[PDB]
Amino acid sequence: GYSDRVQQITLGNSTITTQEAANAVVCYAEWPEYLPDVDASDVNKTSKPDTSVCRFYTLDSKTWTTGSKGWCWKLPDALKDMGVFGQNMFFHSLGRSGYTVHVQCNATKFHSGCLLVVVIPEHQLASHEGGNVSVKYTFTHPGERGIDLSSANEVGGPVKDVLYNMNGTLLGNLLIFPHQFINLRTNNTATIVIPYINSVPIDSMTRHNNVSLMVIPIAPLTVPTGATPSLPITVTIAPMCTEFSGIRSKSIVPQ
Amino acid sequence: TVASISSGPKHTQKVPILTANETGATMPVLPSDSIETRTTYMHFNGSETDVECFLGRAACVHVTEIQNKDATGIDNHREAKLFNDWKINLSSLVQLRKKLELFTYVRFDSEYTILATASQPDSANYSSNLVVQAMYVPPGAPNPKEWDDYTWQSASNPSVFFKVGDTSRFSVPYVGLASAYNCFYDGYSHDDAETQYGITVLNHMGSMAFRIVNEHDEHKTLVKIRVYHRAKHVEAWIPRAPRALPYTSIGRTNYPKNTEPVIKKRKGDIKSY
Amino acid sequence: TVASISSGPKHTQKVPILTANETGATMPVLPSDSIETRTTYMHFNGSETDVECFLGRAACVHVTEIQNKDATGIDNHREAKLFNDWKINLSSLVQLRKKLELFTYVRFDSEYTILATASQPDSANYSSNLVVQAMYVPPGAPNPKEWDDYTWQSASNPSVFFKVGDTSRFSVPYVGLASAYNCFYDGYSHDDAETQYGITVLNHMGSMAFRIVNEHDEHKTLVKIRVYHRAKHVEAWIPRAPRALPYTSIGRTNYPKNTEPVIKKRKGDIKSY
Amino acid sequence: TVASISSGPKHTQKVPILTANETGATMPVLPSDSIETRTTYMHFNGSETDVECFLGR
Amino acid sequence: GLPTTTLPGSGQFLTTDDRQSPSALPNYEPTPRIHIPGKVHNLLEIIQVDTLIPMNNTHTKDEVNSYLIPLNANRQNEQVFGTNLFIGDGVFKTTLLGEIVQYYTHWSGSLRFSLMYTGPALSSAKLILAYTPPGARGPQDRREAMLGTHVVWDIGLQSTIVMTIPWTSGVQFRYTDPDTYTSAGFLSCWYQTSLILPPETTGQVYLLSFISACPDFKLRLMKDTQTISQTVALTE
Amino acid sequence: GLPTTTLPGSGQFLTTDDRQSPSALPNYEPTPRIHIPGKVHNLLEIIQVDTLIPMNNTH
Amino acid sequence: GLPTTTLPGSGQFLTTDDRQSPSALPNYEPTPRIHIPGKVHNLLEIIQVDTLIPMNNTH
Amino acid sequence: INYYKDAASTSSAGQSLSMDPSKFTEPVKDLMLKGAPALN
Amino acid sequence: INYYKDAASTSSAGQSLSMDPSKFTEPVKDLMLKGAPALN
Amino acid sequence: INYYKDAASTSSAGQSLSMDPSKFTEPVKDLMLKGAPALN
Ligand SMILES: Cc1cc(CCCCCCCOc2ccc(C3=N[C@H](C)CO3)cc2)on1
Ligand SMILES: Cc1cc(CCCCCCCOc2ccc(C3=N[C@H](C)CO3)cc2)on1
Repeated sequence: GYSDRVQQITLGNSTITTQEAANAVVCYAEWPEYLPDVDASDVNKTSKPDTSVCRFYTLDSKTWTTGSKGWCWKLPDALKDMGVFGQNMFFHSLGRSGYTVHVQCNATKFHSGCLLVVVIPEHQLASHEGGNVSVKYTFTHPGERGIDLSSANEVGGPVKDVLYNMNGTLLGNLLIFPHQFINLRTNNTATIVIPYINSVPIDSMTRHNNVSLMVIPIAPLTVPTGATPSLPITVTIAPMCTEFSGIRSKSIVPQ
Repeated sequence: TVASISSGPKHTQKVPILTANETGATMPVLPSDSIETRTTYMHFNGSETDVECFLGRAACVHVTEIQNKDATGIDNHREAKLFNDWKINLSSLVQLRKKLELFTYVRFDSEYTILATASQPDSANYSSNLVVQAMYVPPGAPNPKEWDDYTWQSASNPSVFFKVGDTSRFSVPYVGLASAYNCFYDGYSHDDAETQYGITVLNHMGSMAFRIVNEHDEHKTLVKIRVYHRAKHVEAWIPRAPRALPYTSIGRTNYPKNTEPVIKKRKGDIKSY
Repeated sequence: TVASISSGPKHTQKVPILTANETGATMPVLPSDSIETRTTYMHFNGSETDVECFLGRAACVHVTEIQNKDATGIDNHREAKLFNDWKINLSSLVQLRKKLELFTYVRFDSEYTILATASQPDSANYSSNLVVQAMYVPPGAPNPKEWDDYTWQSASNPSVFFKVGDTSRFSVPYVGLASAYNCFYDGYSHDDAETQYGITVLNHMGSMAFRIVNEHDEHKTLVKIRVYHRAKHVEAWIPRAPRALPYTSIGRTNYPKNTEPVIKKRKGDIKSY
Repeated sequence: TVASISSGPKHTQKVPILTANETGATMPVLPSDSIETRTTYMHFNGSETDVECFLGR
Repeated sequence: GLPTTTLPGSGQFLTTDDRQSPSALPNYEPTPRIHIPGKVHNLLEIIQVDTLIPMNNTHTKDEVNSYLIPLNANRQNEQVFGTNLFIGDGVFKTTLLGEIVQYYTHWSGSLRFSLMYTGPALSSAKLILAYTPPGARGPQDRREAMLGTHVVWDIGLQSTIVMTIPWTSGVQFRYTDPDTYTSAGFLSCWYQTSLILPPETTGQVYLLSFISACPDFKLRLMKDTQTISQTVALTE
Repeated sequence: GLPTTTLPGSGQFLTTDDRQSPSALPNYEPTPRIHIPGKVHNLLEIIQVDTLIPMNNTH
Repeated sequence: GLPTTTLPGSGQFLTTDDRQSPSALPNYEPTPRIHIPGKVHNLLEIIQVDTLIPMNNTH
Repeated sequence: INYYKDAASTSSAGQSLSMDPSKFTEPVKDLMLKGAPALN
Repeated sequence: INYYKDAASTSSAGQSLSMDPSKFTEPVKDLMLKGAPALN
Repeated sequence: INYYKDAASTSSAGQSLSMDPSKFTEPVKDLMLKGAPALN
């Protein structure tokens, strides 16, 4: 009586149940694991807070309306302030982590709409100015708020044009990245497990984000007659196999 | 190898063509799941689509130019193209760039070919024979200042001398600092509020300097350098969506404003053929 | 091997020389069936009549020309021969063409040799040394527009750079879409009422582009390109009647009107020697 | 080859980090004598610092 | 001294040749490789992942909406969409498949075309997808369409339908740049019965459509893509 | 570096010589051969089929 | 005479290449080596000897 | 025959002949069998 | 010795030494023996 | 393969792979053990 459909994920002191899942994706078919010695470089023993950092943090909720263009969060940024995960983050020189991402959106059998939930490794954004204008730090570190693709261009911020993925590629091809759809008629959640993907064994958690999670409405939300025209979307994310190394004074970052 | 097996009528409870794309999978459906097929063999291996093959041919990565002329009274050799620099990078000419950016991280050895041809746009009695000297100036090593500085001694820095009209060829191991080169980097060099964003901060490998070894003749000679790059021993990770809009800058993803629609509009209906 | 066996007088009921040609056969009759012969050996193998040998020597297949000159103010490089195209094909120069069309389908690898020589028809101080760059532009790949377009980067398209006066040589595998190249094709590309008939519709392989890499000197230089083609690994099917009338077009069988009698008229009688 | 071995807390009478430089020696002290380390390998031979290489271009 | 003769081609530079060269950095030791998920070995590996087709190409500036094929409730017998199968051009051209095919001159193989339905769960519909092999015109009505490769799709719990365009061809390779002789057919879709919405519901519903290549597929003779060009070298 | 000497004829192009060359299309896979009746191997095979002689050349 | 083809790079001088050359002094006999204390093999050997740092740079 | 000492100086590599699209085409956590229902 | 990797790059092929004119000179359905009458 | 007769004409030497800093880092007459007191 197991269905692909019902699932339970327990991680730390927190549990999620979905009764309307559509399997789960594990990026590149690899599950998060700690850093092996053969791959290690820094000689420091690392710190593995385990259950105090590897639990589920639910970010603040978004509201899908007929005019929504899509939202974008960066990792580990989105979690920069969650509990002890965040403290560890500002206090060590280097850290490394994988995540379980669970995006939630329920409706009824009269609604229609379909969101794309995708994880993009190394999502370098484009400046809407063109040329070689850079995208300032603050703009690519929105924190739990994430970036709202239907917000206005700002100065020093990225471009927010959806048919171009914020980088000069077409929305249609985002499907080459680990992703899952939430089609109100099928699905009510999306779950993706992200292994740590980098060109170095461990890195800085503040100067470099290693994935952007993106939720994009593709088939517009259509509510039943005289229904309220909107649904909330909630994102809950859990660091998994986290390791921190090179402890010290506590980083100070712009803004 | 069979490309298609033989398959006949079906009346089952087992439907391989109905799936749920919401899952993120592309189910491996074949012609024989939905029509009646006959056996056929592949006769093919997919040899020429190997990434080593795809990135393994020489591509032009840079065209520069230097001239041989009397430096007498020149206050800025660099500025007179008495020599010149190439702030090495592969992202400057777009054909090869779109190919590499199909991947996120890439690792390979480089084979460089350098073709040098001379031009004599204004009245010369003859064509002189010039020797070019291309020198590798890595980060932290003294940049040349005149076309005949102590720098050109290049006692510790590789340098190749070849003749204009000829070609020079040598191969450099993968010089990246990390395990792969980042084709993309969503980071900064530090948490500064105004530091540059992107890959330019990362893909810092120094530069190349070219000069003519010959002193000047009576006429002036323009030498134009073309650098070709071939990846050998390629390794590529994490495929990405191909580049759709035009490029504007080395190392940023930025596209131009008021660009044009990249998807061709139908001449007719959705229903049109 | 015997070329003739010894044979003596015959008075038989078994006549090998009477046959019925209406059957379509050529009965294998020999000297020894009708005269008295002596033994003789062949001393020969027929080596130099092998089709690999017959089609295996280089033949000139194309002569084109490009010039190096100041492109300043040229509105149409292609038109100034600032570069040029060769809509590749083997049917353009007739010596090799008659040889190939002795067969209906032919399959082979090609070895190309390209000789480039320069001419300076009007007053020059000297002969410059130019490098040619021949590029392979296949069907569906961006044709160049100026002599120094992004196209010439040729990041994915083969290209060879050699010096004028020298020769370039490389070999291309059999690139046909079918199992053999059709020397003839009695068809159309589709059932259209006005589509072209013939082989031109079939033998579509794209084209070749040549250009000089050098910028301009003070004089002008004419470079004339000759492409030679040698078939290697030849396979030929279905022999046909040799070409009798002159050719008029690449890819059609058409002969010229009011052509001349191709059979030599006797100077004398049927009875004449 | 290991570049660093794994080493944990220490509370000894055996102090490798106190020396007397007046002796003229450079005592071979390592990260693992004064912090807690994890194993890591060298992955490197020191090929390009050989004097033949240094004076050989 | 051993006697030699040099052949035609000496000194040429062929961008496609593969030979040894002296290393400029003798004895240098590259950084160790660490493990990174996601390694690609063949472009054939990636063109089997499906991506969305902007089938609804009828707009005037690129929009998220050209990915949506609309469906109308209560229409009978009628046609949902049509397209030829020049995978190197037109709708296909910007898709990952289209985009890679363009790096090669010839392609052969089967294509997988699937449609995922996004209408309310309490609605229902039956569509017919038809592949018309080269030689006939794009079908003009379902009767015409239904006589060639087709699948009646019944919209249900299982949200997507995967249609395969089996390789139907005389010649074993076709050109990726659109050629006549070498052309591959048409793909059309019609109401089999009709879309029906539940009460309290209204308007258009959309289908998303994807394209990917079957394991069948072959691509050969690499060349340059018409999809990217430039007028001056970029700088930093 | 192995010592060599080049002989007379170096650099010449003889249309009849038979040597190896680099392939411009590294790794390309040609179309499979299918069977076709009629293969010719030697011109000696075909000159044994008889054909008509315009003997009456007098026109 | 063995057929050859020369590749791109022929005739170049790369200061970092390592090949054989004819000896200008054929048959000459170098002075014997005697023992000398102190041989260095790697620069890695010497950067492990400590030296003083002008830390008080303020002059 | 390598004429040179360093590995970077050798010619192009030789075909992976690796090929495994499943990391890209089927990265699902619970295995999907073709023919069995997608969602149970 | 092939110096190159691809088959197209090898020299000319070597003599068929196949040679069988009968597909062209005697494509008759019922075998004709020289010496026996052509038409029986 | 050496093509030449004299030893000077051969290419560069090959890595010492000798490496022993103790003549430079620990030339002390009585051996010092790390961890034991420097001056007893
Ligand atoms: C003489 C002489 C001259 C030289 C130069 C040696 C080459 C050094 C440069 C190494 C290559 O540097 C790279 C630049 C860019 C990239 C890269 N750009 C893309 C996004 C991806 O990778 C990789 C390597 O050596 N000897
Ligand atoms: C640089 C560079 C330049 C090139 C060109 C490669 C060659 C491609 C063309 C292949 C040969 O094309 C044919 C044209 C005609 C015929 C043919 N004509 C006759 C009727 C029969 O066959 C066969 C092949 O490759 N690299």
